[PDB]
Amino acid sequence: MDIILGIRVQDSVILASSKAVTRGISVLKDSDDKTRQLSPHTLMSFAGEAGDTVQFAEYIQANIQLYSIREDYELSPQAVSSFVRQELAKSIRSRRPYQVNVLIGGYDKKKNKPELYQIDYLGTKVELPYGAHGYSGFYTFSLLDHHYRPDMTTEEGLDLLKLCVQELEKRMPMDFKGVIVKIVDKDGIRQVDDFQAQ
Amino acid sequence: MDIILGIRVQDSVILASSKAVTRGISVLKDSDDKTRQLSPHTLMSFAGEAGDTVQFAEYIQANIQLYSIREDYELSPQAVSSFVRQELAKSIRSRRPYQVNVLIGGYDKKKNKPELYQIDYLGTKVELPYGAHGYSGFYTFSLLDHHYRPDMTTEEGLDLLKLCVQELEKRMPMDFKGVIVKIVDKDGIRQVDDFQAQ
Amino acid sequence: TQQPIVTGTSVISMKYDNGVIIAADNLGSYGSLLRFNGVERLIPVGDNTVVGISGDISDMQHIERLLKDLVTENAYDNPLADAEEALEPSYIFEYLATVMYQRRSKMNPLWNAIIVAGVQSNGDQFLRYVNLLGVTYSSPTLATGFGAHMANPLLRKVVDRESDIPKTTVQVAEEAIVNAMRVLYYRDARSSRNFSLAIIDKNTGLTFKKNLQVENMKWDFAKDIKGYGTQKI
Amino acid sequence: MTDRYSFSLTTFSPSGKLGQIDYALTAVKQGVTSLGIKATNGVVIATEKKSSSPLAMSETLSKVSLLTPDIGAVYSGMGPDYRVLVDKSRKVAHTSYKRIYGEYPPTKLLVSEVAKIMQEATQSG
Amino acid sequence: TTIVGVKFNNGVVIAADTRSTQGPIVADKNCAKLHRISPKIWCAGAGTAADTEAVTQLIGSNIELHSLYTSREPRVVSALQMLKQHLFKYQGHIGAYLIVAGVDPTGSHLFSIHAHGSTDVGYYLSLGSGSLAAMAVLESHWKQDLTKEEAIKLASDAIQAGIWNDLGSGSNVDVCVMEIGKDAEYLRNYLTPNVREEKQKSYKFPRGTTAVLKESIVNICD
Amino acid sequence: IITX
Amino acid sequence: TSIMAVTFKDGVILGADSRTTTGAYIANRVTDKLTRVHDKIWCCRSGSAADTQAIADIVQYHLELYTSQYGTPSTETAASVFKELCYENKDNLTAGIIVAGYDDKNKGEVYTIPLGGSVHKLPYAIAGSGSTFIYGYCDKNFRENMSKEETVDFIKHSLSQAIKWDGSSGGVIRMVVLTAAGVERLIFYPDEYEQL
Amino acid sequence: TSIMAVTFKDGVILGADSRTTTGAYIANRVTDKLTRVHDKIWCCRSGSAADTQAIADIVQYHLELYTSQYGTPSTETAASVFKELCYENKDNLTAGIIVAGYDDKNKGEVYTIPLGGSVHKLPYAIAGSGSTFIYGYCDKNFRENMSKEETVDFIKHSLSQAIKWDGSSGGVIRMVVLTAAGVERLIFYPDEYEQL
Amino acid sequence: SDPSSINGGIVVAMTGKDCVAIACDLRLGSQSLGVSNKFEKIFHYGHVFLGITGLATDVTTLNEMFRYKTNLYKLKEERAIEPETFTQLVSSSLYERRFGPYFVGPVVAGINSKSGKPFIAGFDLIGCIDEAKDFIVSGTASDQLFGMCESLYEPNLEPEDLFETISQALLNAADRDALSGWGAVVYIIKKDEVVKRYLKMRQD
Amino acid sequence: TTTLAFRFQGGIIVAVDSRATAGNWVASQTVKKVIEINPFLLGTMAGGAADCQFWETWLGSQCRLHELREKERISVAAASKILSNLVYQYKGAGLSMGTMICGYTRKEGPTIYYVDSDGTRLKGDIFCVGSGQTFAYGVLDSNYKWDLSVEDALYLGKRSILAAAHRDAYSGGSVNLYHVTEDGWIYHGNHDVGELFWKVKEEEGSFNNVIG
Amino acid sequence: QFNPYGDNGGTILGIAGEDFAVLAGDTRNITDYSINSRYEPKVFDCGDNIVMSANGFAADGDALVKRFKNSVKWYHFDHNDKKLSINSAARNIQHLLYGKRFFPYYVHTIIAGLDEDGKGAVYSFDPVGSYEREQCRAGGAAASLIMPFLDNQVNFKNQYEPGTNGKVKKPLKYLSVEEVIKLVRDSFTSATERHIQVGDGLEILIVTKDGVRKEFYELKRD
Ligand SMILES: [Mg+2]
Ligand SMILES: [Mg+2]
Ligand SMILES: [Mg+2]
Ligand SMILES: [Mg+2]
Repeated sequence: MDIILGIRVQDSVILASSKAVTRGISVLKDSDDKTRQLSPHTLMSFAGEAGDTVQFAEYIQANIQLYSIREDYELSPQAVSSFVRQELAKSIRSRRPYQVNVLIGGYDKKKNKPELYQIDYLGTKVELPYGAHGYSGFYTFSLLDHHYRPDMTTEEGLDLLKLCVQELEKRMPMDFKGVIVKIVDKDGIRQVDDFQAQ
Repeated sequence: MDIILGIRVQDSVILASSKAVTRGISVLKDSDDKTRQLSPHTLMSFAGEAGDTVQFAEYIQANIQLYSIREDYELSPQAVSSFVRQELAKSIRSRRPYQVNVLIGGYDKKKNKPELYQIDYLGTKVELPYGAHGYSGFYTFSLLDHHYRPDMTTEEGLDLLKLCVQELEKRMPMDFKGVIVKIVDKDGIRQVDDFQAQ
Repeated sequence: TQQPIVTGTSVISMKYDNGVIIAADNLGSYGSLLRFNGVERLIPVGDNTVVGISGDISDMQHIERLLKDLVTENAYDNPLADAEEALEPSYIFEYLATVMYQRRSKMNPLWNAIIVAGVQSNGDQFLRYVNLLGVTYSSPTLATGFGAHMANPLLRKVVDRESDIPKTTVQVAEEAIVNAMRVLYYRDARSSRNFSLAIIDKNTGLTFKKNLQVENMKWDFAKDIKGYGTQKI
Repeated sequence: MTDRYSFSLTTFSPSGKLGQIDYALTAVKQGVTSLGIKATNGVVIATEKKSSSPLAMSETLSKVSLLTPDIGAVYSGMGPDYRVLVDKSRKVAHTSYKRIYGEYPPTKLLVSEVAKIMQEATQSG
Repeated sequence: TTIVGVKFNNGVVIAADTRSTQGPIVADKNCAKLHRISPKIWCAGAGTAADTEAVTQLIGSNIELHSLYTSREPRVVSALQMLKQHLFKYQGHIGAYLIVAGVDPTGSHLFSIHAHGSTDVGYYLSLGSGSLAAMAVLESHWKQDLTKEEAIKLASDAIQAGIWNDLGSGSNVDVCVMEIGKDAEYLRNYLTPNVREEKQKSYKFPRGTTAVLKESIVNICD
Repeated sequence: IITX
Repeated sequence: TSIMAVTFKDGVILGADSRTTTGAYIANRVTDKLTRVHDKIWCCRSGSAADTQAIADIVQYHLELYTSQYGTPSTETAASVFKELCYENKDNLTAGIIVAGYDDKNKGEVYTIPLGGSVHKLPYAIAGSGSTFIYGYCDKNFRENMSKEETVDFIKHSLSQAIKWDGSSGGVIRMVVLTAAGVERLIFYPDEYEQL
Repeated sequence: TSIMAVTFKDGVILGADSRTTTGAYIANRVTDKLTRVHDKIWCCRSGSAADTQAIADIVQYHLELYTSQYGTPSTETAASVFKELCYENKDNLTAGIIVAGYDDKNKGEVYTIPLGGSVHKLPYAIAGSGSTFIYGYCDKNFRENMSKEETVDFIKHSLSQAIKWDGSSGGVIRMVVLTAAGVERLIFYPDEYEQL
Repeated sequence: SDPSSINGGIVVAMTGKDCVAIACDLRLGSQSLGVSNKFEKIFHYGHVFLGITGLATDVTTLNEMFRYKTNLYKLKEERAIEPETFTQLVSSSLYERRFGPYFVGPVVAGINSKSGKPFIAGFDLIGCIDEAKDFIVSGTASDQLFGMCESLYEPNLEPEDLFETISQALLNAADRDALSGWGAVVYIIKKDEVVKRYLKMRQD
Repeated sequence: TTTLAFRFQGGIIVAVDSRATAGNWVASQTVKKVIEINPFLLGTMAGGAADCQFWETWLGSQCRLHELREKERISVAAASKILSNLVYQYKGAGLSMGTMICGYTRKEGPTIYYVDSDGTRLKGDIFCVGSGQTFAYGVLDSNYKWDLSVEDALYLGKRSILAAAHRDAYSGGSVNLYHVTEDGWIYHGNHDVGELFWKVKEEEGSFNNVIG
Repeated sequence: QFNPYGDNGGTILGIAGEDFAVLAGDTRNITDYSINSRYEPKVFDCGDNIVMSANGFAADGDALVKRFKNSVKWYHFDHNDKKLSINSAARNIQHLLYGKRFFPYYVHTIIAGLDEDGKGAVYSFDPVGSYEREQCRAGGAAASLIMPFLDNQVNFKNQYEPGTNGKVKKPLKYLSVEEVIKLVRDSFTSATERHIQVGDGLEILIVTKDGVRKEFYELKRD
């Protein structure tokens, strides 16, 4: 599958996501962004079936954007996620479930704390220091289980992600073409343009 | 699948074969040599089912070595291949066919010309300027159909292989971990130790 | 790799203070066609054993043959064939057990369920079962097919454990056996009214009764039933 | 064909009165008396049996009705409207309560449910 | 599960065992298989636990409402017709197998309903995994004109047959006697022959055996 | 069949 | 299940066994598979118990309403209702039914509605699992305008054979006689029919 | 396929229809399903034509060699041969066979080997698709020690019924009479058996 | 594919002397992969507790559903819902989806504020109600729990004792189940107060 | 299951967990997954319990016979190819085993071979095998370095199993450590995860996704 | 199609003490929902102070037990009356079992006895041979129920010493035969409460240097 990792440090949430889109025998693109900004302090990464993926993400985007306007306010990360979970949990029992898994990383301006939530296509949500979807978790959780510390700086988290990325490149069968990293903190969301070589 | 390419230049045959062995979710090794020297001027590359691969290779090796000694002579490449084909064609109708594909690149010291034969697990044999097994051919044959010239030098062939590898690293989904190249010419068989960076 | 064709239903049995009784009807069914009405399925081996068999008849018939041969061949160079070295129920059973498990293990079973009832040289009652899979077990009561479901509960109300055997009489026992048989005729669509019963007593020896019938039947009450609920007449 | 009467039949008059409601209340005024007194260990509800003929059998008419085994109702007004209010009242005691909690509704809630039925007849089309 | 019904001279009684299973595991060692449809109409159910209770509550409810609407005591043929028609609508998906009996203004009644909605009437019936052990007994000892006393025994024994000879049954026996004049009597745990023997040891662990990490109080009110 |  | 209906000079008689099974277990050995849909229009039921009860229950209803509105329904009409249900719902029903009734102008009548929902009017008819066995006997021993006594016998013998061979039949033999004289309920025990 | 064999005072008679079908096509409408395995030991064949021919052919051989070595074989022996073949090869065969022959000491005899290869000796037996329809008639019209003329009739009627109801039977009725007086071949045409 | 075996987890509740206790494990995983070491499965609406094992998405969904249903109830009735009643709500709420159930195994525990008697119950995924006097077990380790309970249990234990018992029951049953464990929580329930204790347990 | 063996300066490390499962049922937590063939040869097991125990105990025999026959101790290459060729003969019958043959010989030096029931036999320096292999690799690969001290190696191999024991439901029980040197294998204990996890958390300060 | 296998229920448990070991098993034998026998032993004395039980498909269990006793018979013959130590019996069984790896003996077997040093020993096998020596083990239907209990009550898992902040495990003492039998009885009554295949009777075989002793207790028959 595609890679989706997220790691919540002390003052931010870093989401790293693979840049490859493959179909059948060929890699169609090597620069895909498997992310949508739900609100200025909430980013959601996604992975799953072909179309469902973006379709689901863009739909959740629209809805959160609409709320933001109607209320001229920004839902807490916890709020967006629950909303997301419910859209999925209702989908699993529909005619054609959205087969998407998402990681939601947001910076809660009220509590002034970063948050990361993992929710699968079934609407299974949970809040975590770091998480992943697909097979990636199968190497990274143990890696992070070992090297992670709650008081890490954003820089420290980036380096930790690096490790995660190196291990995945070493042992995973698919060439996912690297990842795109993004940090969600008090000042919003920014893309680390320097991760292909830091 | 794993990568098996072979290209016959003017005075040699260059076989390129991927360095990875993956099983399930992990790449177990990144330095495999999917090749066996049948005789001092004959090299065979192989790919297919997990065990059948080396087992068939080593068996063919043993048989060719034995003949070499019983007659203190080296069978022509063409001979070695016809032999291999028949072993395959007999296997295809056994209880458990060897599911192995091979490329045989040998220097025919009598005709003083390099040769390359492509044989599939069904005992389908053909002689070619360049060949491949698996999905690689799907990219390389057209690339070669365009960039290949009968009068190329060993060095030119290597560069051509380089192009092939690049195209494959760009568009194939699996990280095959690079290739090991070997040249079969009048003076024998040697492995290009400098291909990971030439 | 087979599928029974002509079949025979339950075989019921129980052991009492000085012997054992066993019974089975005389029907050879062909699916839902009650085809053959004169099939003895209780097989007397010698003077101290009766083996009742249910399942595919052709295989039963084969086991009949195996049993006669077992007898023939025990007489051979056996001066004591009609005495001390006569076929005991346990010998017959272990043989049959052995064959069943060997045929199952070869994937070509003898499609039957068998109960071997008899009494040993020293007077002990013997009652044990073996079937197409080689599963064997013993109890004061034993039955195959529907009899396991219906007969066992009845036969057990008389002999619930070992200690009850010495307190049970032939009369009690045979009574039970015939009732169970009646029950089965009522609820088993594949039963027949005609049956065979056999007792093997440590004193009277082997008594084998042929041509018994289910009697004392309560069917009179059927007249006061009309409809399936709301119907009045 | 079809109930094309899709608009309210009870509207607001320029004085803020809901005509049809005040009127129904008049119909209520014209009906026989019924009362209820509550004690510390019980409640009683009573009414008169206005036998509409000595040829009619008084017993074949329950002005007092059981809604649940712990709740009763009596009225004053147009009897038929009551009868059907009882039906619905007994049914809703089940559908919105016994069939969900396995116990009968408490009075206020059952009341609340009857009440709702009536309000709707004050607004529905 | 093992359930029976036996009609007697002036009524009908029903009984059932008290074992419920989730496969080969005993879920409930004493569930109640007898259901009150109306004061004098009871049903014994076997099959899917929740279905028997659901279909029983539902029809009991609609029965209560029919009584109130008609100012008459409920009749068994009504419960019978409603159950049947509900079950039939569901083509067997509501795995309810029931023996519905009771007394009403028209007499004493005994019927059986299968999950596909077919009904039967008889003087004695049984259903359940234990249906055969019970019927065996019934077919052995029933006779016409049984006393309340005899029927109770007959029914009780049958359930015992099931308890003993059927793994799909067990624990205790419950009876409900519905006699024509008197109030229906529900004898829950009429018989209790499977009492677990006193344990050999006591595993009251000395306090402190368990390792606790953090301890806190919960807020229960608003 | 135990596994590992 | 073993059922048949035979018309005769005075009317028609419906006969059937009384066995209901779940495979080879006998669910009920004293069933009544002879069901009334109208005072003098009865049907013999074979197939699914549920399906046939369900169908019969509905035909009774339709006929009751028919009565109230337009008077006494002909047998033919009883059949049409059955046919309608059986045909229009063929994919979900396993019911083979025989309809027979008595009328003053038409005397006795028998209609058979097999699995496809087709309807056939015949001098007599037989159906149910045990029927295959008596095609021969019945075709040999049946004559028209028989007498009550004769007809009762033919049915009694035919069904006795059917019960003999078919394991899905058994119990007692119930009959229903329909003539101007009314409606009579007959029953015959095993100890009598068995040794015929 | 409709076949039967009936023993009587003078011996036994074998009878059968003459229809072979591939599905619903009548491959041969004048087949002979009555086959000789010995001078006075015949069999009635039903099921796979290949299999039964195969089996008969082998039994004839076994009996021929039996004769040469140990003299005339009893019908019971002809039956055990068939049995042996049918039982031991139960998985690859579809043959229901009725064996019948005449002997001086044993008069007439009839053995039936159904699909499982079990063997059954009876006063008479019936087999084949069309058999199901005459179980009743036959059980009702068969008496022991009948006479040739009587037995010919019983067989003639029973088969005619079978031919009537079963589409898998028809053609002509062939019989084989086995008495001390020899072996006689009887044939009955449609224009005679049909309206019986 | 078996919804009931994807995430893993167990719950068990017992009744003591004027108390009840209900505990659970903290694991949430996807087959072999342990994902969350912090997934509680015991919830409470006022003084009524409900533990739910099964498909995590459904666990979450039903909690949310029961909060909603309990909240409204309180507004209409003007008193907190009781265990006996909540149980019926759960049952009916489950049977409502008879032919497309929530893959869960709820457990209710609490003490009636009116009568004070301890109460606990369990339900199958479609509503069958199992009201027991001793204990209720649920989850991937149901068998194991049934094993621990049936033996370790004895009537009328005091709060402090019941704790040990319920704890050892859960703890040891979890250790024989791959999909459960990773931490545990126990609730000791009394009229007046309720205590929540976390347990040290094998983290494998 | 979860097993690893890796090569380095001071030799080879072989660490395995000790859980046996029957589906989700934890069948045991006291299974030895390392079979000591001869004083210089270890075979690790993963897959069907019986398949591994059986064919590896057998391997042990064939190794001994070779000793008797040639007077020389069997090489790891040869020892491994026996198992491998054996397994390949049964290919397609359902044998399930993934194993590593680690050992030291004067001729080959420290050596590790991975051999699985598919017939793949490979030589390498680091292999983690089993349902928890990824978990082990994660930890192993990130801290592995050739110049590791024997003590640190032990700990690392140990830790990696710990890792997998935590995350992989199918691994657990306790870690068994082995050090293979110029002078043979040296057992370095059986460590119960039940206690090892907690000690490691406190001392190292990791596993913060847990509180205690 | 013919299914060569079946399940006859039952449950067995083995516990090794310091100078003894026991192998207990229930006495019921079933098939689907019917009880085949309330008394059909499955724990046997195989000579040489070795008790064994192979629980699962009785036919297979029987065949296995037969082949092993016989292996013991021939061990005496071929190796001049030498006594088969338990460790050796174990390995022998591994081979008996693994010989049928491609058409297994569908059974879970256990044998108990004293080792070469006289200390108690229990060994258990996977249907195709995996085996190990253990302190205790249960097998069969109610295995999942009983096993956790033993881990706790026999091996003292999860039990720590009071007032040590859960940092000191309970002293791993060794139970006496008396205590072991108490545990065996409880484990069995419990198992009978919840498993429909377990019940009727419990037969324990105690093994000491003084030979093999048999104890029998009744169990619930529902
Ligand atoms: Mg019959
Ligand atoms: Mg469970
Ligand atoms: Mg666990
Ligand atoms: Mg029972």
